[PDB]
Amino acid sequence: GHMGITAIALYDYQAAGDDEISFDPDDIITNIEMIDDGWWRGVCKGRYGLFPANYVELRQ
Repeated sequence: GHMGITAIALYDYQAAGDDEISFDPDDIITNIEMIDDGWWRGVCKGRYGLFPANYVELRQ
């Protein structure tokens, strides 16, 4: 519930900025906010930042 909008990573993403996050396939992204277009904001493994929307799959 307090995890908000959540998603499962499909592909490896390696952050390309300090404000970006990294994840591996099957990592979980939580507390997501579709702030801008194809760049969303959420938490993954203690890191809070931007990530590509087309790299993840929303849960439920």
